[PDB]
Amino acid sequence: VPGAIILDTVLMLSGSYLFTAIVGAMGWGLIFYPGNWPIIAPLHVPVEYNGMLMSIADIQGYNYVRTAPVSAFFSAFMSILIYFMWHFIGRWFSNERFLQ
Amino acid sequence: AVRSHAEAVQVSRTIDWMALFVVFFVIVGSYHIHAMLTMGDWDFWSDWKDRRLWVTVTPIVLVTFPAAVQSYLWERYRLPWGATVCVLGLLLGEWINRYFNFWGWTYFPINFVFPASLVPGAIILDTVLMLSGSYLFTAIVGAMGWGLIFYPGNWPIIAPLHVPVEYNGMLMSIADIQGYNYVRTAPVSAFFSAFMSILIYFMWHFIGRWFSNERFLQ
Amino acid sequence: HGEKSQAAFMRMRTIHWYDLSWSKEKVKINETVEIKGKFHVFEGWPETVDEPDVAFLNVGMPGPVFIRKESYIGGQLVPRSVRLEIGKTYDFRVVLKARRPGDWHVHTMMNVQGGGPIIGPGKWITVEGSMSEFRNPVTTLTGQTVDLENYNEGNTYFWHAFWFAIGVAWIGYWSRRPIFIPRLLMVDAGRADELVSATDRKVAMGFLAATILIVVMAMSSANSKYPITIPLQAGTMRGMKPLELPAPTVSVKVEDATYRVPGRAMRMKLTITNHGNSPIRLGEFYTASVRFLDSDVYKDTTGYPEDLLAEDGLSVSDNSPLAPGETRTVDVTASDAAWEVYRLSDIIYDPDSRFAGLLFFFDATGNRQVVQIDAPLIPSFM
Amino acid sequence: ITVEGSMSEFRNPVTTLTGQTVDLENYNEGNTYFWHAFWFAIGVAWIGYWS
Amino acid sequence: SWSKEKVKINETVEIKGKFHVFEGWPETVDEPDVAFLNVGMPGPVFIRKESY
Amino acid sequence: LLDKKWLTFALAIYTVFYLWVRWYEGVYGWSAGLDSFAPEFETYWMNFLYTEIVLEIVTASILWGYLWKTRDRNLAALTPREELRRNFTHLVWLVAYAWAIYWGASYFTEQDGTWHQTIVRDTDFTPSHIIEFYLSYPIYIITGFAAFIYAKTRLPFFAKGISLPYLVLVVGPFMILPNVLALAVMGTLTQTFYSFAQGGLGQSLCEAVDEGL
Amino acid sequence: LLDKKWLTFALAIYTVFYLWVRWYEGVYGWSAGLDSFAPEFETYWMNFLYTEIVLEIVTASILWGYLWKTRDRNLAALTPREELRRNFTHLVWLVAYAWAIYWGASYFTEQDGTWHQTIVRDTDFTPSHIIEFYLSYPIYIITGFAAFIYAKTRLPFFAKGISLPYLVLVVGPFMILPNVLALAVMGTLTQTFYSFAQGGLGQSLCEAVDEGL
Ligand code: CUA
Ligand SMILES: [Cu+2]
Ligand SMILES: [Cu+2]
Ligand SMILES: [Zn+2]
Ligand SMILES: [Zn+2]
Ligand SMILES: [Zn+2]
Ligand SMILES: [Zn+2]
Repeated sequence: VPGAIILDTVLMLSGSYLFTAIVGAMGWGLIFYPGNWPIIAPLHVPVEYNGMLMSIADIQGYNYVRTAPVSAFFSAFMSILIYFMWHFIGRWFSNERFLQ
Repeated sequence: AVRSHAEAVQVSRTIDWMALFVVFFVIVGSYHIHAMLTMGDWDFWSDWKDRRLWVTVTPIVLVTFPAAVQSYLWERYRLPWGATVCVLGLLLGEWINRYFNFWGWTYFPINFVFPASLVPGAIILDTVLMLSGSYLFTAIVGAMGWGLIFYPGNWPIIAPLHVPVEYNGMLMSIADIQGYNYVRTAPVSAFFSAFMSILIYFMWHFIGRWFSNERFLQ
Repeated sequence: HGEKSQAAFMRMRTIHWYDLSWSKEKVKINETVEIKGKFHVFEGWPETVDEPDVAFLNVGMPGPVFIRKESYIGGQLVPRSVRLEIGKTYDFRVVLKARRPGDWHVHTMMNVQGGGPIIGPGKWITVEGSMSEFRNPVTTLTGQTVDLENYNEGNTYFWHAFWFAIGVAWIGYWSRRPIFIPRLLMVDAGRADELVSATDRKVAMGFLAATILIVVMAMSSANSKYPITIPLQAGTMRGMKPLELPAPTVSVKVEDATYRVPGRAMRMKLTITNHGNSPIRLGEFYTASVRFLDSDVYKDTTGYPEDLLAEDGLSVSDNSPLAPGETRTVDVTASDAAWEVYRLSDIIYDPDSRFAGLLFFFDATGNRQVVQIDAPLIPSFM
Repeated sequence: ITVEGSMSEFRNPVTTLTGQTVDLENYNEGNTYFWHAFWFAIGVAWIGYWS
Repeated sequence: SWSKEKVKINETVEIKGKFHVFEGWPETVDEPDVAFLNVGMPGPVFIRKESY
Repeated sequence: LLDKKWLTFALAIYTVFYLWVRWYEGVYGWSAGLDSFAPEFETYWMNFLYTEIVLEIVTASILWGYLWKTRDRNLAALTPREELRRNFTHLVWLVAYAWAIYWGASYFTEQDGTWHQTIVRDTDFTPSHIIEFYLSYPIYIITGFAAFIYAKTRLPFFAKGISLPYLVLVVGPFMILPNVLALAVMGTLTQTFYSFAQGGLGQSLCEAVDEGL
Repeated sequence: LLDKKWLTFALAIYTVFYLWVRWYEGVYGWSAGLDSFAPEFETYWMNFLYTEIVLEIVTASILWGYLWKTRDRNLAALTPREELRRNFTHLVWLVAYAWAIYWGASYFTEQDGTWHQTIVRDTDFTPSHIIEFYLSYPIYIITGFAAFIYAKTRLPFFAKGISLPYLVLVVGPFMILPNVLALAVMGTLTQTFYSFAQGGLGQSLCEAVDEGL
């Protein structure tokens, strides 16, 4: 949600799509991890599990059997080209033609 | 304004100079960023100027801007120095860097970090487009030339670096020894690169149609 | 410079450098300094660093403040990249000629293929003299003896200036005339084509033919002088001779190993057990270029970089001679500012809290045994 | 292999290097929920305001 | 070794030998993890009946 | 009268500043700028960063702020005599942009190129990064916008619009980032050329071609 | 009169059906649905498949067949009064589509997602595959078509045409397949919206905005 709010509001104030694509997508990218941090953090407490350091989260995946903010910046920088490319993709899905 | 058709000559002139400056350094800047970004580089080192990779990628990756500003300066001004102005931009931009930084800043010999010579090609492109004013023609024989001429174009500079040396029991060319000493941290290749430059010239002729675009927005 | 910021566990569990020696600490321009040593590629190489199938024996310095005259892994000269094999120990030898006056922190580093410069310990070496004194002479198989500092310099310049000049000449020819606003408008309303005409198109093909001509002339002139030329010599050298090490006589077992956060020390509980036949003591724990010694037992003389040598950094709960056949458990503590200064303490940010090092044991008559340990290293905060 | 009993009996206790002993079955569950609801509500609040 | 120098149609010739993969295999040639023991000739002038 | 050496400022302002910079790193490249974990880095190089970011937000706010408010309201009727003077000053802005780009995209860029080859990076904040990314680029971007705004606010043709190639030229940099397109300039010239020739078509420019020149 | 709870059918018809399904697998997910080479799979799960495919071809032929023949021939002159009633029923078809898609594309899809994590597949025909691919998808595609056809055959604006976005919306799913774009809906709403406002422009819709509302 946090991100989508940033996107929605940034486009609303100063109704320029180009503006949203740059700082709007910027925000969407950046905010994401800090946006999850309150949920995630408790899962990263260190445990010595049978002689090995592991975070709770690790132990969880280990137990329940299935079968570094440069990362943030990257993702923001990238979202821009994606917001952008998809702004135009959306022009097409808005298209109102008829055929024959 | 303006007073006389003689002062009007003076404005168009002092415009020409100013505009030339803009066009030239804006090319130097963006064209250099392009060389850089699309090649963690062969151009930096004498011992990366090889017969396969250097000979191949360099002409190909570099036709682009020439092709694009060629599609503008000739189409809209009949100014047939599109290709060579680009080339000169990159060259000046690099030399200034290689001298004051690659040598001045950190101390690499110039005979080691010199850039590749580019002008012959650009001349071929500029002239082939000028005579017989067909872009399609330039894309085929012009890019052809641009690609082929590249290696022979550098051979006078490069050749001395290729004399053989038995360095501590191992055959190494001078250039090798250079790259070994100064511590950092096969004409089918030409043909390929020509045959490639054609599609690239071609694709970038149309890309340049778009950068020539004159619209307004809202 | 460049280690420190790289992940502390990569530094621990990648290549171990030991028996390092530097022939000189202070050196005059044109003089030689020789770096020697051994390195082990750790058996537990991380994931994530491509195996050293194509590695390069480099030198860590601020550009060519020295030049590399020679380099050797095993007996062999190594100017290409070389294939090193996980688990094996090698001896290297780098030979540097001094080129720029100053104070240089010179490291020995490995360059690996897929992700990573693997930077060994750095020692400060001082070059006195003038850069204007430096010569890099080299004799070719072609008779001539040249100086690589300046060889082919002027040639390089000429051809560049010449071609650059021609570039200018061509734009210069067109820019005698007015360039933009008149030519733009002529194209607009009505046709262009008054803008160009032979003698313009004579000049055009003058340049065009002259260019092709000069290139081919110049090329087979360059072929005329320098008729003997080879291609760039390249390609990974396989078959690197590894060192034949005697099987160690001590074997150790790491039961828990902890570090205090924050702190300057790592504890580990080892069960040292002395097979082979002479009373053995522990003298050194090498971890990530950082050397922790028990001065009760061993003293470095090789002048290992002062910031990486912890003179009595290593304490053993009981470091009396360990009789042959006997086996004991012992609490060991490696402790020194270097642990915080070289940021091994930053292992707490690493996604793999496991360390790795070398222990060096010494018997009564001073001959040594090298065992390697690795294990998880677990933080303790409270 | 046959398991007899009630799933409600299951415990997965783990002691951290941080002092606390938690049950992995339910650890951090309420937290997860809160933050998702809170943000979810705010998303609704925004469309709500316009609607 | 070659069992024969001159052979009639439908007859057998048998090539044998040893080969060594050089320890210093070049870079640039993928290690022979997937190698195929072939025969050099201008097509099926012989057919490969067996190979070992 | 006409077009002044207010231009000489535009060329020397970067030249002096960036030559002071090249000196400044020149002496602290070695000394402080090698080991980032030394306290002489947090003063000679890190403080340098925080200073510039702040200075850039400020001067960007002041410079754009300035011109947008001194936007010519009564544009509808002002002489061809000034629609030239202004057209010329606009062209000074572009010369400042191009010059500012030269420093950013060619100079400090391929410089960082050399720096990488000579020392293994201790931070994403090497000297050359403090200068290339967070000084050099903001500067030519700020120059970029200024020019754009000057034209939109000072010249008809450009007002009532937002030129595509110009917008693209100016915001283009915001979609250029590294590891691990600025030719719009043409479009925007062919425009500024037409902008020069409204009354200034005359000519020359079609009259004094059919004669002297 | 106007728009009925013929809609309540549309919402509950899937809800009940798919909630019966979720029960049905819920009990036979474990029991029969684990080992596919057991004969209880060829009865509780395989027979289920053949049953549905047949039922789908049939109902599809009947449902589309029905509507295409009851296509309003004399469309040329029928009241705005019903051009609304019909427009509304059309909107019910779209609610039915969207609901049908929810179940297919969100529900049963990410369910199959969980199923893969918990058992290694014995067939390309797991329970959740029988349900996700060959029950869930055909259903929302059939609903899709229905709506499209209803609109084409029942409402002017849509007749004499074939809407692009609508065609794209409905057949789009035929170019969505896994290992180892439905936004068209917008276009097609902005259409159905115009379709609502022919007589129903009035307004409101421009009159009773300029007043109360
Ligand atoms: Cu680099 Cu010490
Ligand atoms: Cu080792
Ligand atoms: Cu052999
Ligand atoms: Zn006159
Ligand atoms: Zn000493
Ligand atoms: Zn960089
Ligand atoms: Zn599946």
